[PDB]
Amino acid sequence: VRAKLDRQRRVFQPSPLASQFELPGDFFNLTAEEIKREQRLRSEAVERLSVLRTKAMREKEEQRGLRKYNYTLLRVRLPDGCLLQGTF
Amino acid sequence: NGPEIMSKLAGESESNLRKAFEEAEKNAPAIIFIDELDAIAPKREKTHGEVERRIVSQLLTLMDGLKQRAHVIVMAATNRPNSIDPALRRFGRFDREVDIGIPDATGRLEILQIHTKNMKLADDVDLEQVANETHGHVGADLAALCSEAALQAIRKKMDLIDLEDETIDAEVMNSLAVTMDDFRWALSQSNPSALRETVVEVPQVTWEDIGGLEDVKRELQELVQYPVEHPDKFLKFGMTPSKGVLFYGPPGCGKTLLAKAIANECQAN
Ligand SMILES: Nc1ncnc2c1ncn2[C@@H]1O[C@H](COP(=O)(O)OP(=O)(O)O)[C@@H](O)[C@H]1O
Repeated sequence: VRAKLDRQRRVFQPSPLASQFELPGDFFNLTAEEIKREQRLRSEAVERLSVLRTKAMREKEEQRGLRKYNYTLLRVRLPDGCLLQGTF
Repeated sequence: NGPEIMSKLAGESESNLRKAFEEAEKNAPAIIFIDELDAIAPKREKTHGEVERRIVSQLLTLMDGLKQRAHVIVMAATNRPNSIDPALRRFGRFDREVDIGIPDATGRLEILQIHTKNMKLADDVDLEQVANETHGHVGADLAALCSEAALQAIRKKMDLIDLEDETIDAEVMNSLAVTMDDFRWALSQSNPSALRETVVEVPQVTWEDIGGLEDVKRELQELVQYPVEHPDKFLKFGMTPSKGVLFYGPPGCGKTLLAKAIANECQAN
């Protein structure tokens, strides 16, 4: 005996106001956090390709990012502008 | 420097070389340093170009003129002592020669300490361990090694703190320490510029490294140390010390350690 998955059917109407957002003049000025983070990632990208390691060490790195999801939420875009959503 | 003088046209290289000597006299006492001596004054019998032979004669006469140019000393540098015209080595001219060679493990440690005078080191930093690993490196490589370790430590910390401006806070820079991990990384990036040349140094092998052979150890001391520790006994009996000994026998019995160990105790290269 297992519980049935409830589709939780919903329909939404997008509002034109959702896309109205203006940035500040300083938005495109990169910060010290972005400069240190991106410079570290550049050095790690070169090191990752440079290191000599077996497949088991490659699996240890990749494996940490693989297990989070077992459900999905689907949407359907209908010609009449309605957004139909449900759970599977 | 050779390359700059050689870039000059016929008649310009000779005039410019002479002017350098005249200026040194005007500003005496003065030191003239000629870099890449093998490039400015190569062996004449090896070069068919007229200009390259002429510049050798011009340098030879300018060197001889130093008996008139009071208080002027000319120093020169070359990569190989046998790549220069032998005429320069005649009495006078370049009659003093000093072999700089390659620093040994002790010298390498001293260089690392010099190029870290301004650097804050973490407690885990071991510059002696670095000096022992940097085989074949010269001062230029150890200086670059320290520079790379500094840059890595700066990227880890300061790039998160510093402003996009001309100046940085003194406290932020002073609060940065360079760890052993940054030296290890820099060692992986550095590449020795003098690995093939023979390195001559006092070995670190001691008698404690050799098992057995108690009589051979004593024999080497008699052959190597006694001729200089007790010279009055050799003179008393009219003895001429032996110039060397040959070892023979199976491989892998310590012949290499024996030669190094006696050099070690004697503090000889
Ligand atoms: N008497 C000994 N005591 C300690 N180690 C020894 C001895 N004889 C040989 N060895 C070891 O054997 C190795 C080879 O010695 P070596 O004299 O270089 O042999 P070979 O010159 O024939 O290659 C050395 O690294 C040393 O560690």
